[PDB]
Amino acid sequence: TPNCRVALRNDSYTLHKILPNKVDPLVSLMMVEKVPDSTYEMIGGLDKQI
Amino acid sequence: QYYLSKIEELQLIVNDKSQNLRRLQAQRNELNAKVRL
Amino acid sequence: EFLHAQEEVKRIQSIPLVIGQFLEAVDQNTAIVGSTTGSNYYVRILSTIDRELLKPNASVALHKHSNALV
Amino acid sequence: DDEFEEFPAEDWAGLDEDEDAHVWEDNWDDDNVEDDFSNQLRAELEKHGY
Amino acid sequence: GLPKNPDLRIAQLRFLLSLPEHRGDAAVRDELMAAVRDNNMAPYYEALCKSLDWQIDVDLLNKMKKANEDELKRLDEELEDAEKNLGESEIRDAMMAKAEYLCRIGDKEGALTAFRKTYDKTVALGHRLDIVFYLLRIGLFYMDNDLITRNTEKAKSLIEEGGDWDRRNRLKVYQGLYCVAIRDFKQAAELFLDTVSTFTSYELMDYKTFVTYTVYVSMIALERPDLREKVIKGAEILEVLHSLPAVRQYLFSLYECRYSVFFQSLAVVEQEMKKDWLFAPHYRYYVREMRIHAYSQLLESYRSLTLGYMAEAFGVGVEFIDQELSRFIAAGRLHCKIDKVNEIVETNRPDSKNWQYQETIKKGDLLLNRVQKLSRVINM
Amino acid sequence: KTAAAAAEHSQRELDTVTLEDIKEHVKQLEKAVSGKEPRFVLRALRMLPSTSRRLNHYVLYKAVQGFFTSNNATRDFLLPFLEEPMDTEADLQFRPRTGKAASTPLLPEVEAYLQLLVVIFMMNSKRYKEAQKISDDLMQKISTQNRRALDLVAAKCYYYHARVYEFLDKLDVVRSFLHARLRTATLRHDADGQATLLNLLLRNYLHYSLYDQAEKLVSKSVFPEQANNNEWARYLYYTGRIKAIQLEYSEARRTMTNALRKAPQHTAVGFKQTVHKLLIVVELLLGEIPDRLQFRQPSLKRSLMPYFLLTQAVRTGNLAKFNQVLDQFGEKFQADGTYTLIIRLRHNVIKTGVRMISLSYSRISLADIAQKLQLDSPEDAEFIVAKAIRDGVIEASINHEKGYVQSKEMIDIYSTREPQLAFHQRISFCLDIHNMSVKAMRFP
Repeated sequence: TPNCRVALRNDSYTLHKILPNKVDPLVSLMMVEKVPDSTYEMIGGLDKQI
Repeated sequence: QYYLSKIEELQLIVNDKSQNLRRLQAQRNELNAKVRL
Repeated sequence: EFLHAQEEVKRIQSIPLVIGQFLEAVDQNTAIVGSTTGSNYYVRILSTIDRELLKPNASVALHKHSNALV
Repeated sequence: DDEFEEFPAEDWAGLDEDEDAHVWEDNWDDDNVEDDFSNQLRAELEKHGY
Repeated sequence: GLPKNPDLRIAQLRFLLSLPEHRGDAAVRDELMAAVRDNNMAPYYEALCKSLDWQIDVDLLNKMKKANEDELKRLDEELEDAEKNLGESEIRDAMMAKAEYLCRIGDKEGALTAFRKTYDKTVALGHRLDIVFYLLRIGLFYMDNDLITRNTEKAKSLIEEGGDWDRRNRLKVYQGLYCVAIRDFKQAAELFLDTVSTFTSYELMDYKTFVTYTVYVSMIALERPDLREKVIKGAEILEVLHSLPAVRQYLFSLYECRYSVFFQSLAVVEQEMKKDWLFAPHYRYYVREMRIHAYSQLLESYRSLTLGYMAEAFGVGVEFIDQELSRFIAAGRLHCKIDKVNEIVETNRPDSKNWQYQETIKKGDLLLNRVQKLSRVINM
Repeated sequence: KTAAAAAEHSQRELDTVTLEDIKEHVKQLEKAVSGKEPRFVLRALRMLPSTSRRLNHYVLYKAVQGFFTSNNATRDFLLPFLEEPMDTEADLQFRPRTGKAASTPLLPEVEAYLQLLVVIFMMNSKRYKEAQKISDDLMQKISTQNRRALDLVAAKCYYYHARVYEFLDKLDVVRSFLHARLRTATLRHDADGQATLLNLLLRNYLHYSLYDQAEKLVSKSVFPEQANNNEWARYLYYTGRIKAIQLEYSEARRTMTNALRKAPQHTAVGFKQTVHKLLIVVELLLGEIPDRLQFRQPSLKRSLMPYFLLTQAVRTGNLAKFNQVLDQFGEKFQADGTYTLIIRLRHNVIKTGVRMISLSYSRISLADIAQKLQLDSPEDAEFIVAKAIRDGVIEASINHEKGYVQSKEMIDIYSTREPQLAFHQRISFCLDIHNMSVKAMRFP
């Protein structure tokens, strides 16, 4: 499966086990964010705008 | 056949004692295989 | 004999260790570590040491030539 | 399951009150009878004169 | 939380009128003065034992009780019939008013019924905390140790887990269970030195009464280690001892180890505890335990202190001190022996090694008993 | 009529439930015969008394006539002996054995069980002659059939047989049966049967106070360690009681506390009462102050309140008060059989007080101890301290000048080692635990 982590070998570097994600946990937060809740119920006073 | 029954009871005791005796040896051998691995 | 063998196989050397920081315990009998010079590689975790001090991102010790979790 | 009534089961026929109805733990001395200590100390003061 | 506190006062007045017959003139006066008020007819089935069957207010007082209870009952009926307010609504406080009527006016039975009803009805955090507090207060009122234990158990188990900064409002009476019982040695103190009162003067009848409970509990608790840095260092402690000179007097007498004033002050302390419903250690831990600690403190760092001189250094009546020492040695403490032919107190203090060795062999005996019981458990 | 009919229908339904319990027992023996496993037999015998408290003559006759599809001596014996009620509207489909099941002969185990169940049912009905006849038939059948699994049954069968004969007052006559089955159990290595028979024999010697013969037999009869917990508890309690009569005091206290711990805590109410009284009396004679936490026993308050006053009198050293309370409520002490010991404590109160005051004091005057314990005589005080020192209970010595007594000393070579010496049986316990595991790690 692409875009995941794997284990390799010493010299031939053959595959050992397709490891879970390591790229995502390390650099999850650079300048972006995933989905928060902040639901529209908290949004008030701007109903005529929303 | 009553001394046969007594010898059978002795054999039963030996078998019961040998059960865990063999099991302990097998599991300790498994532990040694695990540490060698 | 088996008690002798059990107390004999429990040598595990572990005197001349080196430091390369652990990343995280992915599972038991598998792991991923990052050495001091980088070179992040997947390793095998022995059962001698475990969660009791296996906190996620703490500096750990590794064998001199084996880089294994000690 | 049996209650072993064969042994003489003389249940306590009072059924009136629990003397230590609370969790108080008694001691062999705690149940001696005296006029507490205040009166005894008063008598001591009196026999000494004050 | 103010209610059930004047109720606590009337309960203590009933105690003082009933248990000590020495207080049978002023106790009658205070009981009457606080029972003709507070609407005491339903809470008079207890008062009939000491005084007359019913004081001469029957018609007016019963009319007042019935009128007030009927008005609150009508209000509750209106809220629970004309309006379908359920759960998170004002019916909860309506039933709280019902319970307040049934408690402050009526007997404890209807109050407990209304409480349990609304507890099973609504399980909100604030409502549950309030009702747990009310149940604890009414239990400590009517001396239902079973109810006190029940509410303490549920509160310490789950109720206090949900919600914070209110355990600081509740521990002062949650440890009253240990206070009223014999366990005034370790747990009551450890959770009771906290000088964070839910009210400036409430719950335990005052902050001064709270402090007196603290002083009694600590005196039962320990003798004189860094108690200077545990309670004496307490600035509020020193202030309240300034407020109460005699209390400061015996506390400083124990701290200074001056037995001549200590024994008189300790007798005064026991007399005061008699006038108190928290008198559970009537023969164990009023004065005998405190003087066991004091005598341990005294004869330790001593080897052979003469009976005649320790008697005048500890009051008077050489024979009185001799019989006290004999009785307490028979009780088990006061690790020493008496040379009667020479009238000497030859102590036997074990070394650190010796005494701790003895403790280990005692615990080895207990745990051999335990493991023998467990060997009984196995093979059956 | 509706309420009475509903009550009768409900009680008949519970009778059918008990019949299904007995049918479950029969299936349990079918499985036990198939698997050669007496442990599940032990489970059946454990579960029988739980349902034993509610049976009915009619449902017993139902079970008899159902299980005995093939004609057999058990049915022929139960037909006149078991007196079922009149006609009942409730009937069940009685056809458990058909074809090969009816052709096969009856199982000796289930035969012993039907016999024991009939004798327990007769005793529940408060009948004696029919119960004794059924029990005699049971012992006869068990003697005639020589299978290994039967003697394990025979243990509890003989137990309850002699319990019945005790009510019959044949507890003297049943001794020949007890000894004969003891010889058979010795031949067959039936440790459980041996334990049961010695327990019954000891209860016989208790009921006749035959304590000299009881001690002479106990001192030579080896009791199985791996026996049943209840039989072990009964034997150990009887041994402790007879040692207490024999003045074997340390052994008595050890055995009585061991028996109390071995008895089930939830049950054995009479056994518990007896052990509380035994410990109170014996430990008060010893001067070992009775356990205060035992007074919180919910089933012994009235019996221990005079025992509490006896403890207080033992501590104080007074005589008249406890003599009065013995004259008041000493009949139960006589029934328990400790009244001779009761008077012995009444006159050894001074010994116990002397021990306690000697532990209290270093050099106490003989005049002072006489005044304290109401001797009023220097010579009597000297004699008492002499008797205490020769008994070795205390270290108080005599100096005919004034009554000197030595004090203690710092710890020596063996004073730190006696705990480890007396406690290093921990590894013995560990090894017996490991051996029990080795015995009880069967894989299938």
